[PDB]
Amino acid sequence: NWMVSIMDSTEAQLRYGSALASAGDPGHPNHPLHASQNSARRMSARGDFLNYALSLMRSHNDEHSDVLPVLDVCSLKHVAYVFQALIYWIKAMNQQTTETGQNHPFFRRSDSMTFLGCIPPNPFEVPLAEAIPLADQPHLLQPNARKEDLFGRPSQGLYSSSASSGKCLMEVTVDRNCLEVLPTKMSPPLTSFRPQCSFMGMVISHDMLLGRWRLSLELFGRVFMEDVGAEPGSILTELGGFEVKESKFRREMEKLRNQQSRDLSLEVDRDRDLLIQQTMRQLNNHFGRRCATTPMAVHRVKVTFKDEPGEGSGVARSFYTAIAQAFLSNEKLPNLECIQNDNAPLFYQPGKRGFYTPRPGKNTEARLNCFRNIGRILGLCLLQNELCPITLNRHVIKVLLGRKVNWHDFAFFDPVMYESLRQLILASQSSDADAVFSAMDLAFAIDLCKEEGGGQVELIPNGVNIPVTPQNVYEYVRKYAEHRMLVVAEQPLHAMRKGLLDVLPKNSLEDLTAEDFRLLVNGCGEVNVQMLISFTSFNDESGENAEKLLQFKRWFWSIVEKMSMTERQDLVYFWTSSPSLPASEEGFQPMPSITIRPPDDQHLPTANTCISRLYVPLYSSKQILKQKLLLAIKTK
Amino acid sequence: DEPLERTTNSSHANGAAQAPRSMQWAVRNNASSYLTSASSLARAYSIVIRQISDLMGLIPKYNHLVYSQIPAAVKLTYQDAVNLQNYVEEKLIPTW
Amino acid sequence: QRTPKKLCIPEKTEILAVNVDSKGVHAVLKTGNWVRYCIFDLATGKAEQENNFPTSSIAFLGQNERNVAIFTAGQESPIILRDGNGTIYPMAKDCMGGIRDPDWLDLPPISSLGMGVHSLINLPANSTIKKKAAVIIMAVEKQTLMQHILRCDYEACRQYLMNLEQAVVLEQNLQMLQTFISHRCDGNRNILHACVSVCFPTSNKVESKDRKANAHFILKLLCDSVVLQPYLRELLSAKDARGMTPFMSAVSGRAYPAAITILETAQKIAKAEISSSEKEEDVFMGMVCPSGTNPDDSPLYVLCCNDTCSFTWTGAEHINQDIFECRTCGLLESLCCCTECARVCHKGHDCKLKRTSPTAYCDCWEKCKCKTLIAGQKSARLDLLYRLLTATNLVTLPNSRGEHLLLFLVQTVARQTVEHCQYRPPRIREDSDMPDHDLEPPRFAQLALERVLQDWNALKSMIMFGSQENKDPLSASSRIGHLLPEEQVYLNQQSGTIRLDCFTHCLIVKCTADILLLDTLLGTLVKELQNKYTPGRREEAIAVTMRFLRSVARVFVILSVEMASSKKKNNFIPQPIGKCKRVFQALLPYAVEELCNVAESLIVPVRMGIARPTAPFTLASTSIDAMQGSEELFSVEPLPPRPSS
Ligand SMILES: [Zn+2]
Ligand SMILES: [Zn+2]
Ligand SMILES: [Zn+2]
Repeated sequence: NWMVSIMDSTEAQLRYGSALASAGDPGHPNHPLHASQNSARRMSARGDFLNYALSLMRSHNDEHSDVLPVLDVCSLKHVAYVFQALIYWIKAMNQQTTETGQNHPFFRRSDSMTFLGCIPPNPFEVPLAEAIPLADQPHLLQPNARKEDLFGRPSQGLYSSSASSGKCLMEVTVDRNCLEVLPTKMSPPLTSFRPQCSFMGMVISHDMLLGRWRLSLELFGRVFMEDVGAEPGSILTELGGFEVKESKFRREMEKLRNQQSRDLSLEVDRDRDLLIQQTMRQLNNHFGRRCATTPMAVHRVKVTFKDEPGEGSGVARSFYTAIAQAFLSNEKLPNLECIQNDNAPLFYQPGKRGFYTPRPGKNTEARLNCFRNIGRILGLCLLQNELCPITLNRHVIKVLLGRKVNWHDFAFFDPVMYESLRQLILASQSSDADAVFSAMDLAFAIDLCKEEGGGQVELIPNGVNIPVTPQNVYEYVRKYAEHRMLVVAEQPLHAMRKGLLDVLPKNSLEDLTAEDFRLLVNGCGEVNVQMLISFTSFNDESGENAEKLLQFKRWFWSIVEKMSMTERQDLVYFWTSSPSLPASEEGFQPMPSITIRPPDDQHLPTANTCISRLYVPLYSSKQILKQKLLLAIKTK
Repeated sequence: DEPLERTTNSSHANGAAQAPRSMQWAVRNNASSYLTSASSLARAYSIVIRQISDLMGLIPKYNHLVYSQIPAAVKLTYQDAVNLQNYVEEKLIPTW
Repeated sequence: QRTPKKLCIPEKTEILAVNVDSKGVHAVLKTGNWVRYCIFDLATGKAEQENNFPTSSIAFLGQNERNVAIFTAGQESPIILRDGNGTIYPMAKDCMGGIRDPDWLDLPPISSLGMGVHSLINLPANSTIKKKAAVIIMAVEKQTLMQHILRCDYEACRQYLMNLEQAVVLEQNLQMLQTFISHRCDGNRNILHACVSVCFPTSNKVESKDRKANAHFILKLLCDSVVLQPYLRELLSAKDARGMTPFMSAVSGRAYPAAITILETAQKIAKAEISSSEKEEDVFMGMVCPSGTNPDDSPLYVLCCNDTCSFTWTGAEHINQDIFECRTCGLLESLCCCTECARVCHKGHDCKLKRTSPTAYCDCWEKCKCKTLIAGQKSARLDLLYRLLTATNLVTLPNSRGEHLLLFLVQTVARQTVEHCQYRPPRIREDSDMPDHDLEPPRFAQLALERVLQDWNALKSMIMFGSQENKDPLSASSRIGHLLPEEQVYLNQQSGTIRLDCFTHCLIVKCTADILLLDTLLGTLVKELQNKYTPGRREEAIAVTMRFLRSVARVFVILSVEMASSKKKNNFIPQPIGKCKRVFQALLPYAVEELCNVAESLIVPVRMGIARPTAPFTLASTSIDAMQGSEELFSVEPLPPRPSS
């Protein structure tokens, strides 16, 4: 009863804050989403206590409109421990206890997007801009990004509608005494025990409890993770965000990379064709033996060039960037007939720019080996903890991970066709569906573009003559989606999966989703100034004046912030030999640093990517500094 | 006049800055101790209880003290007083 | 430029009148219901300067859309603008660079406006006199009764009305009667507007007093005229350029007897009117405060905020008072207007409050025309307040800042108690245009608050402000219909008490001068609690009393927490906590229950172990320090809604 009261009250406060945030002015100082509420960047003690007392008095009789509740969730760690213990008990006893058409598994949301204990939004009524915001804005993916704003706001089947119990009714009320009287008021062989988890006079499942207190659990996981999340069977770790999964994956990669005897030691150059040829040859040579054992691993991967001295990790990052950008260029590939001793570009953009899917061709063994090699280099980037910028579509990485592609991946594939099919099915629900279907005269065959292979392919045998009818549209749509998800690119996706698994075990590959894989491989989608601020150390070797070096960093960050996308990518390339920053601090083997050399009028700043450090002179003149930095980052 | 921070390795105590931007209002971090807040809330409760006690003490002489002197007073009967005392006792049972 | 070239105009915009001068090409443009004034430079070829009319667009458009015209000589001459009704719209530039709030010239519509540039010659020895001038010739229409009213001739109006009724008996003057009803003057003003305009006060106590008496007689004659009975309904419902019916103009112009006359005439007309899908209230409020008017033009709010200028009692000597700066009129950098001038003189201008306020005086007279210098009639003002309280439901509506009339009155009284203690009476111990400054500071706020607190509807609306029914525009929970239903449930569960907390704080701890206001509120609450004949009144009174007692309990708890119970001098109570105790004693059976609930709310976290950590604080040893902190906590505003969508 104690825990239910506290958790319901705190959920009611967080939910009220979220609703008020959504209904308030972001510019007002009292808004939740204001800088003054950062709690780290920046009243009197008497004022704080008076606010707390007034909030307590107001929330007791539902009179808290237009003011945020005053609560400190960081002071509720004991409540978190009690909740974890009770949830462990509930889950343990529950585990001890334990078709087609409209309701098809392909149209149901998977664990990647769904919320535990909450009914997902219907895939048809809500448009794409609200159901799946990530498809409309692909830049929202950040290391600290809420699942709500990525995959829509879930709803819960609660409140008094067909409900006369405390758990069946949502929290709503904000105080701690009404939400304390609510839980009170509601109140053979030995191998067939079959407990029931009665407790609160009803069968209790941990899913509905997790959905009931979703915001509280998210905040607990974000705040209490060094102590509460370290407990056995912790549900904060089980429902952890990107941070826990990425830390676990990086530590597992460190474990898997520190027991091998022989490194990789490739041999590639900086040109276009010979780079690919030597890369394929070396990758084939390294992964070759009679009856190969469980997937072999490389302790280190070093890149050596010809007529270009250089050693370290910066050369490896440059190789990753170059090979990725080469494989993502829309031009005919050089022939690979030397592998054993048709030429469409590998990847194209079906939907939004920047995301690619495999382009099928003649299914030659050379192309399949090339796809296996690109899977291998993706796995190498995973293992070496190096960012290899190749942004694949969500369904491609989903099928690489071995998950099941659902209909909501069509949103990431191509939003326009997603909207068209959604409108088509919404009209199909109406009575005039037959007239529209006969007017457009669909059939179980799709006019695939030359990118997909051209021509026309039949969805099901003897289906060209069979039209698409409202009584059988759903299958059509599914087949439609299927024929643009797995049918056309079965061989390339299988080759990429084989290549990726050739270097990473299946066990570690589990417990990963599309977004986390994208953030670990491709890094952050766009280079952010605050991300650089988070990890950048300044050291000075001049020592001419405190104010000069204090203002030089401010000027540097100001001029960097005013740049655009392409020059920011060029700057990060000239700095760390990789266009995309790592998602978190872990991933930068050296900490990025900037060294302020003694001031000089004409000396363009340098950079060593072996330790990823910039050396910039103390430019007194700002415009000269800008010109020198721009000309330095122009070169590739 | 109020600048930001551009550095690294600034981690003293901490454990609360990891909260999402949407919920930073629900998170903090001269003393900021639990016992001070408990004592202050108990003091406020004591003030309210003293006021309740004074009002209940004015009931037997309500007509002489409150009704005649104050221009606007609420008529009070015996059954109202006994129900009032029962209500106050029932409300104070848990803290008792 | 041998070839004509285009002038860029916005799409779907109609041109009403264009004329060309040296400065460029002037035009008036209309899109939808938005009339503007644009000047294009030939070199730029686009809209160099566009301005919005301070008056309403509908009034400018008028009855006929083809009368709009612009007159300028072409080389060096001002612009004369002529609106839809045919009259002349004054033009002026403020300090920011827009069209000033026009000062109406009372000129009848002009049929023809000739204008020419004439060079003056034969100047003796080339004196300083200017060499050229514009000659303006005007043909002004002969509106008989409009000019009769504006000249304040009782006999002329009486004779005209007698002739009109004789003609109506002859049944031969329907068209001319309809035309006369359609007569207008500057500002889209009908005959009743003219009567109200001439009824305005000019100075504190053809003679001016005789002119005012004749104006009142003319207004009464127009009201009780037999012929104009079917036409008074439209005249009283007609809105001038500022969106004001004749009653609203009377209230704003401090012609309170005229306002009372118009109000009783409106009630008479509403009673005697057909019920053809029209209610009494819908036909009376149409001519008292028509729907769509901004809350700051509500007759009751204007009546309460009319007051008198602070300069009228402070004189020219500095006084510590709240000071407002206006961007439009130019009251900047040591040019300051009082809080009374910010509500009337600068109602609409970019006027804000100076947070760093040194001792200062109001100089609104030296920067703009001040309508707060002359005070009207006190008895008529109070009578109009009584009638508007007992006849309409205006007191329920808030103003543009989202505060109820009671809250505004309480804050006004609290500010005035502090400010008026600086009043220096006329001690008996070169500037001629300086405003008269030998009148007492206004005393209407206290009387208005006492009278409104006696009203049950007003007090019910104020105490129930922020509840399910009553909602203010400046609250995030006002419009929530565009949100998800899950969020709407959370926003609809809670109720609003910020306004009520401000009301209680400013009535108990700020209105320290007087105690009869709280007694009045308690008397009304008790009267409604013990009311039995009216069905459902007891339950509503109980709910209102409970809400008010919860607010009082919150204020009392905060004040007591701030203070420290010093045994010295055995004061045992500050003045505000004494007021809270008086409220609790007066409403004992419910006050004790609400105190029980408040105590439980305060103690539950302590005995459940969930108290939020807080730093230690010292306790105030004086009431002047306890007032602060509480002032910051209570005198706060709700979170405003998200602009647009
Ligand atoms: Zn003034
Ligand atoms: Zn102004
Ligand atoms: Zn003024």
